[PDB]
Amino acid sequence: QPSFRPSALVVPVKKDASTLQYVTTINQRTPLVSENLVVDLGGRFLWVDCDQNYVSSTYRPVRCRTSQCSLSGSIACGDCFNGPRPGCNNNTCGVFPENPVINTATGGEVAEDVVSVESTDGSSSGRVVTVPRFIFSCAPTSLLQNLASGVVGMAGLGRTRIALPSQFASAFSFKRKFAMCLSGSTSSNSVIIFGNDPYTFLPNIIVSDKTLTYTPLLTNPVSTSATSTQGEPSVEYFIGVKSIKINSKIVALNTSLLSISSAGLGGTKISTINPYTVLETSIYKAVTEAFIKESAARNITRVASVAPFGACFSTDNILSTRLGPSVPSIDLVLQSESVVWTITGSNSMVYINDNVVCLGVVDGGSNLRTSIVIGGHQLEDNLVQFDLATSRVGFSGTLLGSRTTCANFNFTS
Ligand SMILES: *[C@@H]1O[C@H](CO)[C@@H](O)[C@H](O)[C@H]1NC(C)=O
Ligand SMILES: *[C@@H]1O[C@H](CO)[C@@H](O)[C@H](O)[C@H]1NC(C)=O
Ligand SMILES: *[C@@H]1O[C@H](CO)[C@@H](O)[C@H](O)[C@H]1NC(C)=O
Ligand SMILES: *[C@@H]1O[C@H](CO)[C@@H](O)[C@H](O)[C@H]1NC(C)=O
Repeated sequence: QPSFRPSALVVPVKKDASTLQYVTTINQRTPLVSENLVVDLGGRFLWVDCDQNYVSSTYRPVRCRTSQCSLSGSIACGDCFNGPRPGCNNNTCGVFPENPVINTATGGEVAEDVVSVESTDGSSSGRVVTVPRFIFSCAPTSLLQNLASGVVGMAGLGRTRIALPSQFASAFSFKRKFAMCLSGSTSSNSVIIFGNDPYTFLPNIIVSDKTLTYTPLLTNPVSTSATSTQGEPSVEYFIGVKSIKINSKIVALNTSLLSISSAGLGGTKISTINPYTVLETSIYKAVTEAFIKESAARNITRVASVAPFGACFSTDNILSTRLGPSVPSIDLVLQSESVVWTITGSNSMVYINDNVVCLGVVDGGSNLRTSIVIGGHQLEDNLVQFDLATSRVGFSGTLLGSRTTCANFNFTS
């Protein structure tokens, strides 16, 4: 039959209750199997356990000195002193797959195999499409430590040619952009949509390049990975937060921490592997103290902290709103005073129980590589678009303002 090239792809994402990781699913191998993979926005590539329960007649090792090896970074050339199979081959290109949850990397072989996912028109699940020789990294079973039950690897979405967004765009000839719509649901799927906009969420809410607010995509010249070579830039997505307001009032910050130095320290990145936004200690202190004060001004009393949080509150006087609990707003001010990432109660707060709610940010310590890491809870129910062709990040704010959610995409497996 003819196989039409897609204009976009959709994969499901579901939050894991125990680990707070976001887990996607793709199909791979011959015969085709479903793979659950932890989403790593900042990861270099797809990596999978090739050592254990990996059977495929379409698997091919990527040899050293090939164009595929170059696409993967020409990091290493390896040999394996065990029997030949997926993950163990001679004269094979190597990389260092990383598990950022445990902050570990280890050597893995580069390989090709069939990857199959659903196309989309932006509104519903469509016909399946395939990349017959999708380049990925093998990894050992031990690298899976502390990942959600049932996963076999990680889906890296970072700024490399072989990461999912770029490799799908090149394979299918669509735009080098993707959109992530994470959910706090642990029972229902949300989505990542690779390729062209627009995106529809039930009932009829359109999110598109018209509706999104954009900010420049910045580059950190020093890697933020666990392994790297000298002179390698970060593959992560940075944005230029200049100031923070809480309840419309500036929270005074050390601005040198918000800039990215030539040594690669500072700035603001977006992460799916940190479940809560992580703040350098001085920023953490400033933000939490202002939030506590502004909360007290509306009769929301501070109560004992609940790990991992350091600013927790009684719910006695908190009103429920469409945009979440009625707590002080937090604005991350970007390239001008009129371009802001706004965090309403649905994204700022984490319920512990009926009586206690916490500000969902954590103290990352002092002398931290990245000063602000926008994490999973703060991404939920927001559509975030990463456009590598135009070097921009777009964001919707909470979809609750439009009476929809990220789990309201019309996805069918
Ligand atoms: C690689 O070559 C070495 C040395 O000849 C050999 O001992 C080993 O079995 C080989 N590994 C394979 C083919 O995966
Ligand atoms: C601000 O951050 C820089 C970078 O760490 C540091 O050198 C400086 O001492 C800090 N300033 C204040 C007022 O804490
Ligand atoms: C609420 O807090 C405000 C500001 O602190 C205070 O002036 C007011 O008395 C409080 N209202 C109560 C406790 O009903
Ligand atoms: C999902 O989209 C398909 C294609 O239009 C449609 O047939 C189906 O009824 C939709 N499902 C929901 C729940 O809207």
